[PDB]
Amino acid sequence: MENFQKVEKIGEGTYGVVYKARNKLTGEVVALKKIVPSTAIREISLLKELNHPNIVKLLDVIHTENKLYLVFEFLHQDLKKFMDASALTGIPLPLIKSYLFQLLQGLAFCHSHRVLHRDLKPQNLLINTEGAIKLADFGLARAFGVPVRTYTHEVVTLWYRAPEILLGCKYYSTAVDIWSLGCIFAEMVTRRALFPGDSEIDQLFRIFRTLGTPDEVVWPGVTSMPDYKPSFPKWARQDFSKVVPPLDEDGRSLLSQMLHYDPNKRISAKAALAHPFFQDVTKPVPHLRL
Ligand SMILES: Clc1cccc(-c2cc(NCc3ccncc3)n3nccc3n2)c1Cl
Repeated sequence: MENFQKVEKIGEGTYGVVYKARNKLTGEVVALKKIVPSTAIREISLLKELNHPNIVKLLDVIHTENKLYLVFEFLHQDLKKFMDASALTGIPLPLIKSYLFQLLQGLAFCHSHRVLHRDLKPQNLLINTEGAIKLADFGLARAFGVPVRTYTHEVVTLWYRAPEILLGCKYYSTAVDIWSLGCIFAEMVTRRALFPGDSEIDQLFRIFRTLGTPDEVVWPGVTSMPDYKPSFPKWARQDFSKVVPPLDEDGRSLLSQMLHYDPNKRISAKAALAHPFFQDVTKPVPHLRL
């Protein structure tokens, strides 16, 4: 750590404080994250080779005095702040499309190596002045787990959590990240969180209120999941035209596939990249204020 000069505290992450820092050597500007069981060390070590343009680069791992620090490529802003800043007029559709397209490329790459994110949310989708967007903290969930509260006691959001996780599935798949991304896609379009749950049951019931209470027809096996209760109220499914106006038919079709209840039926990142919604995709340069 003596090799870094902390510039400023940028946030309180799930696992510890996050700082903008400078390498006292290469003068490099990086993000430094404070987080050790050998298993965690090995899992994180593997992430050093999981490199792709849409995945924030893991530069190094420092394990000293029995403390763990992760050094990442630095990006100036996150999607949460960009969305709040674009609340008045909303993010232009071409830019939402470009961001979704890029995030799907990031997921397709990691998923092809069987690595999941598991806790995708706007706060960990980072953007630069070139029109790129990247996934931060990929793979950390398997290495360290996803706690109920962060190190500073802040509630870890449930808003983007897949229903199979909420229903107690033990071995969820790469489909969980597609669900989260679909929730983020809808939020960029409407300028409001899709399912802003404030407890596990509120999260589930908000999902059911929009997509209908899942049953054996739409999700074979659902009634046998650990946290499924036959006493759940039965809500009817809303039309997507009501859920995400003014998204076009291509967008609504893709969203609806990203939010399928059955994880085995939910669209993959690779399939989503081939969807007609991306026919006219471009790479606009957003207006950033650093
Ligand atoms: Cl708290 C938290 C949670 C998840 C990811 C992050 C977080 C945020 C950024 N940059 C965005 C940013 C820059 C300056 N001030 C605020 C944000 N980065 N940049 C590389 C890793 C990283 N992780 C952070 Cl800070």
